[PDB]
Amino acid sequence: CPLMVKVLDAVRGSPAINVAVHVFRKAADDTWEPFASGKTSESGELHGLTTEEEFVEGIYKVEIDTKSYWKALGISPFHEHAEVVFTANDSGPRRYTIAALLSPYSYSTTAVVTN
Amino acid sequence: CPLMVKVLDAVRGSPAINVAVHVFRKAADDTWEPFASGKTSESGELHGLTTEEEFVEGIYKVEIDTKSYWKALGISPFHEHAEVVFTANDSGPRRYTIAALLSPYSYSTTAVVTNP
Amino acid sequence: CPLMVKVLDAVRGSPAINVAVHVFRKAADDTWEPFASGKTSESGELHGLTTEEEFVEGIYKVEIDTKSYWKALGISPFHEHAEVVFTANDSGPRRYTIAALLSPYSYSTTAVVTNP
Amino acid sequence: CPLMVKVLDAVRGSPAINVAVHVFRKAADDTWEPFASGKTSESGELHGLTTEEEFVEGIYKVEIDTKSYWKALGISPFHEHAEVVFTANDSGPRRYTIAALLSPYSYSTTAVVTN
Ligand SMILES: Oc1cccc(-c2nnc(-c3cc(Cl)c(O)c(Cl)c3)o2)c1
Ligand SMILES: Oc1cccc(-c2nnc(-c3cc(Cl)c(O)c(Cl)c3)o2)c1
Repeated sequence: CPLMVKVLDAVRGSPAINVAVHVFRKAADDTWEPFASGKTSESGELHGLTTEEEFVEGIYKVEIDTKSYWKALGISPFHEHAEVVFTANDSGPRRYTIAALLSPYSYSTTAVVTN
Repeated sequence: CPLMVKVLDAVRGSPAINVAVHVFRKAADDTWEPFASGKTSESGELHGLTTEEEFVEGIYKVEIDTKSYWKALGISPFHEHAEVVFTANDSGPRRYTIAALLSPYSYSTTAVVTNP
Repeated sequence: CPLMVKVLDAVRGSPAINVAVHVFRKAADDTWEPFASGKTSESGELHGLTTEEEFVEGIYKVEIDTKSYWKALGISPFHEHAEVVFTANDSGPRRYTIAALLSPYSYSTTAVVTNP
Repeated sequence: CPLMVKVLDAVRGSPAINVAVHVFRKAADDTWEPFASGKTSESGELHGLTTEEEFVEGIYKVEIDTKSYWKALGISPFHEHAEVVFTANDSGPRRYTIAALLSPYSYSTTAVVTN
């Protein structure tokens, strides 16, 4: 597992559970091709998206479906989704965690890249 | 006035100056049409992107070119850009400020929405 | 002018209005002496806390009364307050903006420091 | 372990390792009494601060020594420390994670409170 997504809820102080997450890889023609997807677990985490063999250098987009998450909690949100776009680089550490902290009108995101 | 972008640098403790920003609007065919663009000033603010007439209802994407910002400063950052995607003006005209706070491996973004 | 506090609400997408703020300065005996206080306006800003003369070098604590804010809105938040502690004016006078973005279980804070 | 502290580095995209963390409990006379302390691990985490028996309701302060952290990396920071002040409440979930994401002139903090 070289890619992991962690989502937190700043309103309830909890993991953000059952959030849909879609990962795309940028194609040669600049379009976004589907790469991996899933829903966050009870811990707010989504493991098992890809493998080392599949996760080659390139530009990836992680789309977190925040709007559906907030609406399922009965809350009106601002964003359609949260988007995290980055280059995977073999020169740096091998494990990427993309973390996001969600509020209705705001989000924060960070990358934790380790070996 | 109807749309304003403010960025800030969390490393320097300063406005993020000269940050390029591209705004897109989702067209009827579901592509992202270029809507407006500009650069942040010495105050980290970008005014004058659009007008009340042209800023109709729709789904908008504000792309803040964070990589270009950090690379112009000689720093190798993580993200390509920060993208802020939202429906606007669906209950009539509002004024939107999209703010972002940048670090090399992280960013925060918020919206301030006001009704004139 | 030398010290300004801006808060924002990440739930509402608005300025955080009527937020109480207490500033302290570390005294020679290492206690926190009251320095100034005030409330954010309808814009989420708090101006007029101090003067260039009185805002001397020192270690300052800006306490933003987030619990009182959320409880006045009928919400039970996690934190008591947000505390921002920093050395100021140690290389001569600067202008400081302390900003905070509030959620019930979280907050972000940043500083914008400028040299007049 | 009912209390855990996690610290991340937004400049390097990493755990914040070897950060000193002090926890205080508010006494009856409104002073802060030392409660627990330690240094974050290689994963940016500090476990083992307290036990269920010791961690009674009350107001706690977690002080994260961000200034020393940044200076040890050769970076000039703004804050003296980051401070997280909260009430432990038995009515809510039993496990508290206090997370902080550090930059030189900024920090973010959240609480993840679960059962
Ligand atoms: O709508 C406005 C207008 C002028 C200033 C600001 C602003 N100042 N600081 C922020 C700010 C602060 C933190 Cl701590 C954040 O995490 C984010 Cl996203 C924005 O936004 C926001
Ligand atoms: O409880 C955990 C366990 C593992 C990782 C995290 C975590 N990772 N990132 C954060 C995080 C991210 C952002 Cl954008 C934030 O503003 C904050 Cl305060 C924490 O928290 C939090």
